[PDB]
Amino acid sequence: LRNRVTDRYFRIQEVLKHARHFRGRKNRCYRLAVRTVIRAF
Amino acid sequence: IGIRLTLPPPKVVDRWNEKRAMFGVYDNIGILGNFEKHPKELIRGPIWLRGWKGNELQRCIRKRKMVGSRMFADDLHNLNKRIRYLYKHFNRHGKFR
Amino acid sequence: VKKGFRAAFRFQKELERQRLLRCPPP
Amino acid sequence: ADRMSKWTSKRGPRSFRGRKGRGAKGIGFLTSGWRFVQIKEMVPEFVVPDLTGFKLKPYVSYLAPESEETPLTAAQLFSEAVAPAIEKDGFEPTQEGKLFQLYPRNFLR
Amino acid sequence: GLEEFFDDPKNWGQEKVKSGAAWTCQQLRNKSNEDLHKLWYVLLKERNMLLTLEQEAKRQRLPMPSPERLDKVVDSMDALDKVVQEREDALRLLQTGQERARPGAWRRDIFGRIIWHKFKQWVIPWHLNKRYNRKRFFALPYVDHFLRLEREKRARIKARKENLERKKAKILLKKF
Amino acid sequence: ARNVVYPLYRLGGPQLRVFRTNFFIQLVRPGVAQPEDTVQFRIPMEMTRVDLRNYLEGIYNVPVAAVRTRVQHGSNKRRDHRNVRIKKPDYKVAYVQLAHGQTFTFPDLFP
Amino acid sequence: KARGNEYQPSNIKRKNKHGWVRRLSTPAGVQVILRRMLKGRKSLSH
Amino acid sequence: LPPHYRYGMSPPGSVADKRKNPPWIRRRPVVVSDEDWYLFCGDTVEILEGKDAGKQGKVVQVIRQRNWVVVGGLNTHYRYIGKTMDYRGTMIPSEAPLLHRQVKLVDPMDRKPTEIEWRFTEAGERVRVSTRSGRIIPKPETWIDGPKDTSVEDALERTYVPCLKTLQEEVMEAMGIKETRKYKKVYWY
RNA sequence: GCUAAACCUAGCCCCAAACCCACUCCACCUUACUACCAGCAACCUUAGCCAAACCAUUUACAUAAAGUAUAGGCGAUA
RNA sequence: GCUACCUAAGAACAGCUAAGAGCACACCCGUCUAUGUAGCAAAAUAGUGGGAAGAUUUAUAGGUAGAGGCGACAAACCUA
RNA sequence: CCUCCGCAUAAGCCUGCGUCAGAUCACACUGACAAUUAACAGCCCAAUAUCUACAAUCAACCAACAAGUCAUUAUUACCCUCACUGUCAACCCAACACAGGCAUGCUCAUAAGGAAAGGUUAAAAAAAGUAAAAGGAACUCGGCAAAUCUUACCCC
Ligand SMILES: [Mg+2]
Ligand SMILES: [Mg+2]
Ligand SMILES: [Mg+2]
Ligand SMILES: [Mg+2]
Ligand SMILES: [Mg+2]
Ligand SMILES: [Mg+2]
Ligand SMILES: [Mg+2]
Ligand SMILES: [Mg+2]
Ligand SMILES: [Mg+2]
Ligand SMILES: [Mg+2]
Ligand SMILES: [Mg+2]
Ligand SMILES: [Mg+2]
Ligand SMILES: [Mg+2]
Ligand SMILES: [Mg+2]
Ligand SMILES: [Mg+2]
Repeated sequence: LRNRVTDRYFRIQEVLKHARHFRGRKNRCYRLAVRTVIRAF
Repeated sequence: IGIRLTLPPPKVVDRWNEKRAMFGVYDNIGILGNFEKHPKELIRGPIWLRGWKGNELQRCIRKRKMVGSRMFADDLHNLNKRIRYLYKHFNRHGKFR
Repeated sequence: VKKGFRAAFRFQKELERQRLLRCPPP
Repeated sequence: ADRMSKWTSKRGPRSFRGRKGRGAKGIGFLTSGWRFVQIKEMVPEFVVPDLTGFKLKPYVSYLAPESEETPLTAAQLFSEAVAPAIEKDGFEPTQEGKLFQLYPRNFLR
Repeated sequence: GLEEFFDDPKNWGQEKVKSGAAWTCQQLRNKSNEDLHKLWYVLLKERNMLLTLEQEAKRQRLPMPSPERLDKVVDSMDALDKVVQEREDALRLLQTGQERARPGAWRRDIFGRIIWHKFKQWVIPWHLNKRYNRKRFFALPYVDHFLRLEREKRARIKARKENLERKKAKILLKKF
Repeated sequence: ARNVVYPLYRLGGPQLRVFRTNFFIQLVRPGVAQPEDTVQFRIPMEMTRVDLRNYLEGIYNVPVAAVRTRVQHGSNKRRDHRNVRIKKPDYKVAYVQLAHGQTFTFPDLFP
Repeated sequence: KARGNEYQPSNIKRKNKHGWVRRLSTPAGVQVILRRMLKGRKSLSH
Repeated sequence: LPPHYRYGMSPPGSVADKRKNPPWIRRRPVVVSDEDWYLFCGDTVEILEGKDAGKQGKVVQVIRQRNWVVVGGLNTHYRYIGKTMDYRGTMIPSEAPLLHRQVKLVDPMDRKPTEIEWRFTEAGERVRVSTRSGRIIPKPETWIDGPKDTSVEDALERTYVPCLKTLQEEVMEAMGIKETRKYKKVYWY
């Protein structure tokens, strides 16, 4: 793959660090973490 | 986890190569070699796009008439199929008509 | 392997940050 | 339904198993009652010599010297078909009347 | 008797038998066709001695007593079967002038390729044969496309192989 | 001999005579408590029953009387890391019966 | 009835249908072998 | 051996090789050339760089496939052999291999590490000679027969009188074998 | 802290240049991989999806002149 | 190689009663039921039943092929 | 205690519970070693002529129609002898160690071959049975199923 994204880790962790105090799978799974941290903001 | 643990070996690059330092030499051979040659007559590449920019469909048509007499058998067949596909795409699909 | 260098480097300044919050220096 | 297996004699039905056989180089023929006729002339008899009083053994000794090869070309062996061919100043025209013919190779090994 | 399938019983289970210096093909050239014929039947008597032993080494789960002399003898016969084959192929050129002791001819098969079709020694002429006239040695020009496609498949593999080594030589010159 | 071509004999040609025999045999221990007088070899695959009878009496001077042959299929179900089969080579087995009550039994190699 | 056992094997009928003599018999069948040596199959026939 | 095999210190057919190299490993290969190679087996050399530098030693095993020398008992490390049970086993200082051009061949009289060129002397022909001096460096380094050995006196008997008469026929002319019947001809196609 | 994670290098693509390839031995058109016995023989316009908003004629398979002259349910387009 | 039909040369059909007859096994089919429904099974099991000396069943090799084969038409069957 | 199987052959598969060792519902998997021997069965025939109206059925009476499964002679040619191949198994076709499919010969209850229950408790529901007072189709679309055996008539 020419031009495949290398820093995907730091786009996940800027979302996940606002979701660590949550419950369920929302504190880990990125699909579920975004839909709650958007509603958290 | 897509991120790697060890950072890669350092790419040592010699910016003063024989190729890097004398890149672009004998360009402007036309305007100040009193026009004996053209700068398009020094591009070393394939024989069909040697100083000709074109398109994708224009590249496949030009490849097919200049080289297609001496192409491999399936590579010609994947070239006829691609002109037939790009003809149906550029002329019949898209926005802006 | 992905082609980068900067993404791997910032992960090095993130792992060594975690070391000094997991086993802090005296 | 097995393709990559070798087709040996052990595989087909009764008519198939009896026909093929292994690399036998068979001897005779079959006559009228499934009666086999072994030809004595087509059986390979061995030409074995006698070995008593014979000086050579399967190995040589290491004290024998090292020597360089000489692939015996047809040119080299003509130079020992010269011992009557210098006095004139050995060949066979055909092999039809020979019993060990060279080019239509009559013999074995 | 059967005892010459076996070595001397003072060597049974000795795990080392001192037998070396295989027959190098130069030393067999000096001997006559009489003595090379008698030498063949001595290596036969001793190769058959060794093949019993290694089949009995495998049966009783033991290593061979001395495996290093089995390959001494098999290449000695191969040198012997090389030197004798030189002398026939020497004087088949003198008496006939023509190589390939088996006659053959370059015949194009069905699939358009040419092979060396060796000959098969029959009792009737080739125009009366039931089976040989059922065999077909010619082109039938639908093949001519599949000849070209394999001609490019051979050329492409060859083009790949030539281009690795130039990439491999460059990474060697990028290091030394 | 093997891996060679045989001369074809019509009706009144010469005897087919073999110099420098190509095929090599090996003598084995029987595995199933064979009779006395019966001695078991391993014929290579291209060799006839009478081609073994004349081979022992010719070279080894053994007065052989009855010969039986059978072909042993080598097992093919030996798989790799490539999951492709490996065939152990199938072979031919002699059962030579000696004349005159010569009474041979297989000796103990490796004492 | 039950419907899986549709290969009642035999070796006469296999080699008369998909044998090497049957493939080389018809000029259409010769192209089958050529498409298999081109791909590089291990078994070009039965 | 597999293609792209990795040439270890253990010999390529040992059990201790196949413990390390089963026929399915495809580890990445090593980089290495020029058969005119001055480091032969048994030469006395010295060790330029790394640990145990400057010392002299004989080479025991040379491996051309990875440009290696294994000098005698030197540049070693210590390993356990046997061990067989819950106890130690004894120790060996086991030599690590030494890559070529880290090792220079030493002078025979002057005892200094010198580069070597293969000059062709007239005396015959291609022998290793030093750089700083002359002094050609040589190549460093009872059987009594059993029953199945021939001799030296018989292996060069030169029995061959080279006649034109086809071994299968000369055996037949010399063993008293008579053949009335002639060979009827055959259509070879 | 288990599961696991990471790794460079196999190889490959694209061009240039240069026209490619066939007998160690034996075996292979019969049921190919089979040592061995008395009849036939190759050459025949691609079609169709598709585009025409259906479809029925029709619908592409060095540069420059030139998308010009022409062709076309004079239309899609060629 | 399943199945539809055909060809060649084969095979099978107890017992009892008196002939595309009757009862009835082997064998063939699959009426109605209950189980099964990612099952034992990509159509089976248990009973119950129809036929069972013939327009019967069946092993073997061959033949017909998709613009077609074949068919006691169900638009059936032609490797789920 | 079951035997609805079994033993051969044919077809098929091709070493797939033999020995030794080993890793690792329960100890046919892996490595090495071993075997299946021809006489039964395959693998057949020197030409060119020339012959073959009368079934089989216990083949006799009898009785058929659908008309039937088996034969040489003449002359010429001929005296080499017993090679090759199949032979194992718990097995094949169904993706499986699948209640299925699978030709024939003997055995027709077995001299072969096998094991319905991992252990317990003894709830419901469900299934496969067995027994039932009194009544006997009142059930239900219908006597379906079960149990007993039988009567008459329509439609096609
Ligand atoms: Mg349209
Ligand atoms: Mg429409
Ligand atoms: Mg009836
Ligand atoms: Mg009835
Ligand atoms: Mg019907
Ligand atoms: Mg209808
Ligand atoms: Mg209808
Ligand atoms: Mg058996
Ligand atoms: Mg199934
Ligand atoms: Mg029993
Ligand atoms: Mg229980
Ligand atoms: Mg009641
Ligand atoms: Mg009611
Ligand atoms: Mg009611
Ligand atoms: Mg009922």
